[PDB]
Amino acid sequence: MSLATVGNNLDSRYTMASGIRRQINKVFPTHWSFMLGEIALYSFIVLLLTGVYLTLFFDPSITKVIYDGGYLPLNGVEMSRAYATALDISFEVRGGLFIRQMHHWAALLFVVSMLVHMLRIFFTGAFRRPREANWIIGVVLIILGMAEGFMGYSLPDDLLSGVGLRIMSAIIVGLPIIGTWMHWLIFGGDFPSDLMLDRFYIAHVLIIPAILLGLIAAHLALVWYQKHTQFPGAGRTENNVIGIRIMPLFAVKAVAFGLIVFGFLALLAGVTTINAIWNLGPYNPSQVSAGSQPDVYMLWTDGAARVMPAWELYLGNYTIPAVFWVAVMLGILVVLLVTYPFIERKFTGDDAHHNLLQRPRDVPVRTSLGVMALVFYILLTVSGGNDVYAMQFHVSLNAMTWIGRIGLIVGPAIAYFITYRLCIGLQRSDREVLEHGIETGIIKQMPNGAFIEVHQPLGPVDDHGHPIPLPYAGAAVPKQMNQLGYAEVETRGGFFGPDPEDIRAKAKEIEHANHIEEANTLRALNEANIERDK
Amino acid sequence: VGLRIMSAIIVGLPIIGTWMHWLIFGGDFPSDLMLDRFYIAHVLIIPAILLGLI
Amino acid sequence: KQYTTQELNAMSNEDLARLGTELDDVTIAYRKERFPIANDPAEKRAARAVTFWLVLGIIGGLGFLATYIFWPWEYKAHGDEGLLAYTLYTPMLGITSGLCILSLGFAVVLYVKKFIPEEIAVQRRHDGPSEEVDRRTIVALLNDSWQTSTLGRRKLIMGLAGGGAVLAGLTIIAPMGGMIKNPWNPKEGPMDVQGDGTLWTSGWTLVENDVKVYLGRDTAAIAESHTDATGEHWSTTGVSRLVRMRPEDLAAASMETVFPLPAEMVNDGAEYDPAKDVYEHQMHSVHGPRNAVMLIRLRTADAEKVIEREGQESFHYGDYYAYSKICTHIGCPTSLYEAQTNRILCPCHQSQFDALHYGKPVFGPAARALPQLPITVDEEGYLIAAGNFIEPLGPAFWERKS
Amino acid sequence: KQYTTQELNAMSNEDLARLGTELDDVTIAYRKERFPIANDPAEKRAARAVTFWLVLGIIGGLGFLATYIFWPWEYKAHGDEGLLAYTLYTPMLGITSGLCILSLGFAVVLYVKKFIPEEIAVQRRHDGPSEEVDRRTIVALLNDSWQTSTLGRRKLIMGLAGGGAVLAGLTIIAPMGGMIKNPWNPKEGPMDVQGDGTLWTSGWTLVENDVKVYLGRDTAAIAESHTDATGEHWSTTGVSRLVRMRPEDLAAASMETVFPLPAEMVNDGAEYDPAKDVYEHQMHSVHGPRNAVMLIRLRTADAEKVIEREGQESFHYGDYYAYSKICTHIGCPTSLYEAQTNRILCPCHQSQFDALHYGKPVFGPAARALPQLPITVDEEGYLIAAGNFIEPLGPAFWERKS
Ligand code: HEM
Ligand code: HEM
Ligand code: FES
Ligand code: FES
Repeated sequence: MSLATVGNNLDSRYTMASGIRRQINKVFPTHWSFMLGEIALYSFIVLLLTGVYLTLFFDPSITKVIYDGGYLPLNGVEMSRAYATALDISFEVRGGLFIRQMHHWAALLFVVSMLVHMLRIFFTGAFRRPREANWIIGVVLIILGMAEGFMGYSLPDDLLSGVGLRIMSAIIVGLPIIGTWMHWLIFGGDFPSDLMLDRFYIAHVLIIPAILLGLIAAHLALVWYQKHTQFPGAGRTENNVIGIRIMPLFAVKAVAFGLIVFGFLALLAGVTTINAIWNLGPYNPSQVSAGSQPDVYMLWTDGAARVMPAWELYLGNYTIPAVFWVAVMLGILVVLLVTYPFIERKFTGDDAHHNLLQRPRDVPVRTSLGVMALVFYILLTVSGGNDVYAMQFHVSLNAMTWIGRIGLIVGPAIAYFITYRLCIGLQRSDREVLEHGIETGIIKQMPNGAFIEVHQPLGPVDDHGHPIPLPYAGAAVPKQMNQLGYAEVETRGGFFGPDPEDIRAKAKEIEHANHIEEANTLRALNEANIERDK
Repeated sequence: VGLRIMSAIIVGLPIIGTWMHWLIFGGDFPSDLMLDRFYIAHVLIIPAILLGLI
Repeated sequence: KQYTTQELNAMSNEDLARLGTELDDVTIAYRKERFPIANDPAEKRAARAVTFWLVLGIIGGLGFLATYIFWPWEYKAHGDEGLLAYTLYTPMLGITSGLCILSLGFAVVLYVKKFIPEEIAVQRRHDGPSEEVDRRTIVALLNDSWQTSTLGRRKLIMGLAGGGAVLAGLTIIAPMGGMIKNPWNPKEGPMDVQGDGTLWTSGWTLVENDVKVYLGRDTAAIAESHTDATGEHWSTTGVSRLVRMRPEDLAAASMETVFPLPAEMVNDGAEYDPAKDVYEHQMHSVHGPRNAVMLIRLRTADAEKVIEREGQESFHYGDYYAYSKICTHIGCPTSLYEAQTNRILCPCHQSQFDALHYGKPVFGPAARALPQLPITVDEEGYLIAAGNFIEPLGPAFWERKS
Repeated sequence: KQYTTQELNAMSNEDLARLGTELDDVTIAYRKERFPIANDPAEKRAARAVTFWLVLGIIGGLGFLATYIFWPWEYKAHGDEGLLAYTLYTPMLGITSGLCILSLGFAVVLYVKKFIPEEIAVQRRHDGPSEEVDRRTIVALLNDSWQTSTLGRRKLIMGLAGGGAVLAGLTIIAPMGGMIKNPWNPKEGPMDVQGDGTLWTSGWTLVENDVKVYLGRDTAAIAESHTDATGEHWSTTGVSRLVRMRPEDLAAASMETVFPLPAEMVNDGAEYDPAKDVYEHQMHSVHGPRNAVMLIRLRTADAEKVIEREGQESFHYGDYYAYSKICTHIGCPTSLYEAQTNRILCPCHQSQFDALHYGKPVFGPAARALPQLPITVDEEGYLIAAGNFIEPLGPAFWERKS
């Protein structure tokens, strides 16, 4: 076939035969955690493309028009050109509503996917040496992704977006030397300003996407260069990777998971409404709603402003407003996240070149601090959303603010305590299995009447008839007998009937032969590791 | 006037000229969505492609 | 090592695959076919399972194209027939779009699961500190370039060139000073119904012994359409959004947001000219950032227990008080006037201002009382601003005294 | 090969540089210091030559910062004092900015020229067809993956999956059909002074037995400012850009561009109301793409030798002819009426239309005559369009007959 001619013509010119061989043969581990990041990547792809489709219709201008579009309930209402063009996307373009909702849902999925991916990186310990650079890059990404998404939903100039813009401007003006100067620099004047929405539009469609794309490219390139970490397991060492090659069996799975995420987004974009701007009306600074919170990924920085106890300083001709302290708090919160691996180094007392991951149970301090930060962030989030929470679940609004205040101290401590003790209990169960074997659950009575539970050893048994303890290795310990194969089906066939018996027996024989062959190869690989380590 | 020339050349193509013009400009020339499509084409699309190809 | 072509011509394809994997330090320590048996029914079952999702994806995508093209999609009001189709257009097309892509993904996942072999590929790492040769000669080359170039002996050239470098950076950065603006300039106009830009001013500043400014209520009037042989066009020539108000229009325990309405831009009442277009300026006054004020009429029983602020003694006009609607924390409109508790509430971060204790905060992030507007009735019986705010309204900034 | 650390610890730095270069197949076949002599004056000369441009760049960059910050930069009219500074602001700052960066570049060029050694580095290439092993095992791996995966035996799965792939592409592409619009819809309005969107219509289409449409001349009126205690704002309530015209306003051999002016949007003459804002619609009629027409008054001597087009016999009104101003080639305004040669000329690509031979082209890319507008005086003595264009004006499109 002419495919060989194409390949020949390519390689005779570019000599890629050595390199692409090395690329296709790279090995990637197959844990389920290790494609959370791919979700964020796929969401970013969708964010790009749907965004580019929205720009052929959106007009980022704060100057007014008397609306005369397809949405009849606002004919004659004087509105910003931004809001009018967003409405024309929603109503006058075939399927523009579908697209706009997909863009928004993709933004939410993108941010939460980054959050969960970062949680995996934090708990499993993958940020450690040499990979802390990917942490410093990645934290910047999850900051900018929020910064972008915020100004992304600020653009339509509806009533719910402009209040968040008002909040941002009023926070900037309050800074204790340069606030007025920084505000006049950013907005080009007092708020609302003529040049405001175009600066934010270009910041949203060109600048921050360009930076995110560059940083994501560098991130993935670094992950590819220094190969992926892995969990401890049979035959795994600090100096090797066990998994599947990037093709055929991994690239197709990446394509398939891309398809799944893509289609999931296209479903939820048509089936759930998001940001129904047409019933919010255009922005004017005199109007506000009871539930006027920012997007979900910004609710934490709303909740901070809700829980600060109004401490304000007056110094003669000057004043530090009460909102400077939430800026300090949120900055400290961001600094701690940004610089984490080094404050981990200074107290952990090690600088080793780790390539194997820690199970979160085996590192109770870090996982306890992670759950502590999770409850802190969640209390900030729900305090941001407490207006809705109190309205729906009928808890007094003052009680919600005080729950946020006192909880941001107390609840983290309770989280740390419970998380630490639970982790210790988990690893105690692991040791109990490794030194006594699995508890099958089969209870038998001896002739003496003693009730005994037969335990099924994993390692060899002493001549007294009891297991010899194994050393814990960091790999997961099986805790039941269905996880050793002992509940697998003996019958073969589909629904409504069996396979013929000859096929049945031969298939089961081949299955068991493979099951012992893979055990043998992993066992020999582990023994080779022992020999090669001395 | 150059924009007028471009639109009038597009409309003259011997099957799809009117359709291609209405696609590109969103209607008859001058159109409300014209300058924003060209703005985003100028600041984002073609710079992105030129940067990638370079 | 260094394989000749003869041996490669004598080498089998699976052996060549082994050689290719081994050349990159990857060993396929396990690889087994999914269906070894020839007449195995399980292969038929797997093929059926994959093809089911494939045909589901085919019909899903065809259904998408049909729904996108043919399904009614234009807006329908509440009372219109065919509202059902319009309110299912986006949901139906998205449902089937997602079904198409999701089922194609499911089909590919099942194909890789049931058909492609299992694999355990092991690859060695080459990371950590570099080999001692490369990392010692790379410092040799760099030092050699730095010293065969004689910069390190020449201090004056280096200093002047560093000066030129910082100068180049600074001049590349000074056009970035086009954005820098002085916040305290009056933006080159006498004064507007939105002030002069600076944070010290608002619309009500026009009452600084210059202009008569009524308290204008918002009528929320839209533009009005007019159509004839020339075509449909919208007109604001006969309407006015802001309107004056007499003191008998509020009842006790009532609220209304009022805006500054200079006497020049009033087109209501006995003066109503049907052909005077004042709508643009009135709307331009509504959209001022810092000029919406809550006018509150209290009960007599509650007006007894008011505490006046030092210097704001005579601002009220009987039952009527007039506070600024802009919150003193971050500047959201406060706007939640509890009629019995008499607490003005801000929905953004739950500040509570006691309307009876001169608008002093009682809960939430706010630290400072709402400024108060003096008001009085005019010669004709409408309500007017009897003065300017004595205190800078809005959020606090660094140079704001107190 | 495979150097131990002991030898590298015994190896000299220049030898290490040689080893590093050789490890990448690059040989420095020539490298000589620029100034071997110790007390050489040439080194002093080179240092002076570099430092001269460096100080020039320093003063250039300082001059840029001074000019950017302190030089007057705001607009000055023709009669204003200080016009010189404003008209030198950008030139002065750019002059010194370019001097700064250019002199820094010159300094670096001279430094590399006179100080850094000369070099002749030779490097071998590794390109062209790949080595026979790599390129034979890379086809082994690919074929092995393709055949251990069993796609090539399964035709039905491949066909259905290719169907699903094209279906996924098509549904990812159908929202791109939001842009597609039918060019021949009337854009949902009765009719405007700009037509109904379609290329078959213009403003003058309103004369299709519906509306009285005058030939309106452009007065080029700006909006008028008005300032008082409320502030300066611009008004168009008392002005009108389009104005009617009597037949005695042109002289012989004269031209004027006229636009469609429906009777409803006229605010001139005896009907002039100082408080009727018609400016927006009139300007909305001026900016119609295809409704500017050249009204030409000829000499009597030249009106004798006119050739009328079949069907356009009675369109003129005496000396007055009225052609469409939009060129029939690509649609630039023609607008260059030669008063003696009587050739209407288009500046874009030099089409020439004979105004006497019913506007037929005589030179340039144009192939088709300018359409003609029938005109007649009304009851009051102004000029009105007595009908609609019988021929589609503007550039030709595919479905335009002739
Ligand atoms: C849009 C943002 C991001 C994208 C697209 C992305 C993508 C990826 C992908 C695909 C991987 C490999 C597969 C996997 O680990 O699941 C990965 C690994 C990694 N990510 Fe991210 N990520 C993002 C954000 C972050 C964040 C927020 C952090 C941490 C603060 C981070 C730190 C890391 C590190 C350290 C690794 C390598 C860990 C290892 O090798 O085991 N990344 N990233
Ligand atoms: C090529 C990059 C992008 C482009 C061109 C783009 C374009 C746009 C445009 C024009 C709008 C406003 C128009 C509308 O409301 O439909 C918008 C809104 C929005 N953008 Fe983007 N965007 C891009 C990337 C992103 C990213 C990376 C995120 C998230 C981190 C994001 C999140 C949002 C959100 C949440 C909205 C509001 C949607 C709505 O209110 O309907 N966008 N985008
Ligand atoms: S804006 Fe009012 S409490 Fe914050
Ligand atoms: S536009 Fe008139 S000659 Fe081309």
